[PDB]
Formats: sequence, structure tokens, C-alpha cells
Amino acid sequence: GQSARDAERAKDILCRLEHTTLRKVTANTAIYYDPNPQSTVVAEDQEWVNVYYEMPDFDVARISPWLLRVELDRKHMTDRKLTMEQIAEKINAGFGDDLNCIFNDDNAEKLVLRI
Amino acid sequence: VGIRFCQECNNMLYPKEDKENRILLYACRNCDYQQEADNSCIYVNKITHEVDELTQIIADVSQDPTLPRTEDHPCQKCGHKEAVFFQSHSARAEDAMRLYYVCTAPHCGHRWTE
Amino acid sequence: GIGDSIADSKTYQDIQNTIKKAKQDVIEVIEKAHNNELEPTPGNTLRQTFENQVNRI
Ligand SMILES: [Zn+2]
Ligand SMILES: [Zn+2]
Repeated sequence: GQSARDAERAKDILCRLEHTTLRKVTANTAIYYDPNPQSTVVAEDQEWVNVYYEMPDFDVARISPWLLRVELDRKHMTDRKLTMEQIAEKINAGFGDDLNCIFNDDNAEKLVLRI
Repeated sequence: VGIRFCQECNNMLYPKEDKENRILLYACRNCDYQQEADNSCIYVNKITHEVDELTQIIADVSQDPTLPRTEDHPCQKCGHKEAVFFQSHSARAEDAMRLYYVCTAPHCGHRWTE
Repeated sequence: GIGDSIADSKTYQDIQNTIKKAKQDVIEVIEKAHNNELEPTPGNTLRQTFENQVNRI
């Protein structure tokens, strides 16, 4: 289609065809220890995890004291026109429901989602 | 982020969890020496790998007779007007054509990029 | 012979001039790549674009 003419649609189908894994869009990861979701060992993630916490869902059996924190690079994120919403559903939809992902808002400069 | 050695048998202290006070405990698997964790984090994995080699280059490189020298950029910490510059000469050579300098004055060893 | 392998005085000067100007341009390219002022092209490492344009020159 006109995708053969304009470079933008060519580049979007380019990114849509190329294979992309997770370690290409991550900056660093850290395994913390929050025995309570209100503990928030790292200093500043308390805001968004809390604004989730006043809407608390899925406290079915326990709360796992073990946490996994992932940091993302918006450079590698936007170049493929990705944002952590689709990642968030597919990292859940595709592996099971044994994991649970809460995330920031992209207006914040660094893109972190905790599991 | 570091490592912990046992105080009795000098081995590697593993992290463990106790269901009483919700605190990280470091335990041994030869004896059972115990203590609590001060930073309460275990694993970290840096994938960006953007470590600035200003923390890895040595000050005695200014004794090398096979490196170029300069009279333009002087040293800030001592005011010497002679430096010796080079490249990264390591991995992470995707866009690695920076130019680290080292002062050549004896007992200055000041290093700086630009 | 060797009379057929030699040139006049004017041509030698022209060759020297063009060689000098090329060796000049290469130096500007190098010294502007040492201040991180080069921008890689799509699908090209920084080393790749540097060497590509110096090979062009
Ligand atoms: Zn021990
Ligand atoms: Zn100095």
C-alpha cells in the first residue's frame, strides 16, 4: 500500500515484523523485600503503589513478601511504539495469572512496574 | 548488594526469612550463625552497563612513551599544561570515540573526560 | 619507455594540492568525531558511519 511510499508506515511495519525480547527494553531489575505493600523499601515508589493501595484488590490468600522491580528505557520503548500497558497485559495474558503487575504513569520520566 | 561471610566458619551467608518480625535474616549453611540485614535488598542487575571508565583507568598511564600528548587542555586540580589522552579501549564500543585525559604532572593523577 | 611514464610540471602541483586537501578533510572529520558530534545513520554503528565517510573522502 502507500506504506511502500511513505517512510513512516514502512518503519512501523518494520518494527512490527522484527523480533524484540524483554532484555532489549529494560534498564535494570532488582529483587527487593516488601513483607507489606505499604513498606516500600525504596524511597519514592510509595506514591503510585499507594494510589493503587487505596484501591486494593487481589489480597486473596496472602501477600507475597518477595517483590520484583523492573526498570525500563523509554528510548527503546518508543522506538518500537510500545508502552507498558500492552506489556502489562501480555506478561500476564500468556504466562498465567501467578504474577501481578502494577505500574507507573508514563508522565513520570522513569518507567517502572512491580510484580 | 555486597556479600556476607560467617563469623564462625568463614563461609557464605545466605539470606533467609523468618515469619515472626518480618525482617531479613542472613544465615549460614554450615553452622547457623544469624544476623539481620541493614539494606534489605538482595539482587540487582545493571543492563544499561553505562559505567564510566573514569573509575577504571589508572593514574600511572602517564608514564607510557607510546601515547599522544597535548598542550591545549591543562589540568584543573594543579594547573599543569600537559595531558595525555586516549580512547575507551574496552567493550561497549558502539558509540565509543570519547577521549579521556590524564594529567602528566608527577603526583597529580587527575582524570577527566570532556 | 620512461618518457611515457612521466608528466609535466603543472600536473604534479595539481596532484599535490588535491592530496593535501583530502588529507585535510579527513582531519576535520576525525577531530569532530572526538567531541561526540557525529550522528549515526539508520542501521549503522558510530564506527561504521565514521569509517564510511572517511572512505568516501
Ligand atoms: Zn557459618
Ligand atoms: Zn594535574
